Parts: sequence; structure tokens; C-alpha cells
Amino acid sequence: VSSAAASTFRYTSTGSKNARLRLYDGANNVIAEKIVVITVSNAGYTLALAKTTADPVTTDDTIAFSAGAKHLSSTSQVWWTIDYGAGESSPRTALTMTNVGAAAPNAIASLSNQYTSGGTKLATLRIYDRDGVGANTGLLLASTTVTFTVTPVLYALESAVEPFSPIATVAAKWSFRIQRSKATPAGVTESIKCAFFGADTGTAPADLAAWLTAANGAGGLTATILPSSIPSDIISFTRTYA
Repeated sequence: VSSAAASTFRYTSTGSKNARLRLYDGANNVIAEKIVVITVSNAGYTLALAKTTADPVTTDDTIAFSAGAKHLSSTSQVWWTIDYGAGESSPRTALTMTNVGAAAPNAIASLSNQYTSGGTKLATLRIYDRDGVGANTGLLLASTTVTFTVTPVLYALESAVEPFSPIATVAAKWSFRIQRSKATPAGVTESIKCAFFGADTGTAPADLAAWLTAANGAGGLTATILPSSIPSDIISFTRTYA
């Protein structure tokens, strides 16, 4: 029918398609017609995902995952994205579907994240047929989700006043120490900026952002806790009451 090279197409939707070859006269009437049925089925995609770390996960450590993608008989490059509860990675990452059948799913490397907060966290791995680089966003080939709990790290406070009863119009030294429920991992030093409000001024920051500004402001101090240590350095605020 032509001397041109073969033409390649990828079907957007699933179902049954009718590759149709037609012969047209001058009046665009069908003379001869040939139909080839193409079955576009997106099933048969297996997505495995699990967490490597098995001990009670803390917010200090980094939780890593092992993930893989497999198809029954299709060896075609797909795209994958990962969501840790905050959204999906903006560039879809290409995956080569070298292995098929039931031998071994193709693995996905460098899957890890650090969870700032605690509680129940879920990780969802999704695979799409087409890259989302452009306006094209192919059908979601498959998805999976694994949920787990992470124990948050709680902070306890020890407080004292250098004079136990601050004399009116006399300076008093508030001393503060911070205890961490879990020892900080080695190589990680924690610098926490703290702001204190005494009853002398009579006005306290009623807003969280105001407290943050006070901590980062002049009337705030910094407590440094060294790696592999529970306690913190003593923090001393001098305040005068009238």
C-alpha cells in the first residue's frame, strides 16, 4: 500500500479497537474493507511494595521501602511515582520492563523518606502507561498502598529558678533542660530555638507564628543536644518581676 516505514501507535484507552483499512472511490464510498481486532487490556500488572525497616519506626530514622513492578506478558517501558502522604514526585520516573511472567518483578531503587511527624503514615506506589511530562497523562496502570505507624519523639522539660522565689524588682535566672524520649542518632545534633514568657511583662504570644518569631528573635535562646545523647544544654533566661 505504501513504501513508507512502519507507523507506531499506542492506544489511549482499553477495550476492543478495530484497525480498519478501507478503499475509497472518488465519491468517498467504501469499496473494500478489512478489520483487525486489537484487544487493549491494562490488567495483569502486579505492583509489590513493602517496608525494609522492621523495628518500631521513629521520626528520627529514615524509613526505606522495597518495591517492584511486573506484568504477565508485556515488556514495555512504564512510568512510576511514589507518594508518602504529601503528594507525588513531579517527574514520573521511567521503568524498564525487562522481566515479565512470574520470574521476578523489576525492582525500584532509592525508595526512602524521613517522616517529620508521627502517627499512621501510608506510602502509595503508582505506575502509569504514559509519562506526565507533557499534557499527556496516561491511564493509571496500577497502584498499591502500605500503611504503618511511626512513634513520635516526645520532649520533656525540667525547669528551675535560681532564686526559688523571685524577689520583686530583682533579677531571676530561669534554667531549662530538655530530655528526649529517644536518644538522637549519631551524627545528628539538634538545635532547638526556645522562647520563654514570664508573668513580668503580662503579655504572651497568643499565636504559633508569634512564638516562632520570638524563638528566632532577640528574646529567644538555643538549646543544642549532641548526637547520641538524651539530655540538652542548660538554657538561662534572666527576667525581672515588679
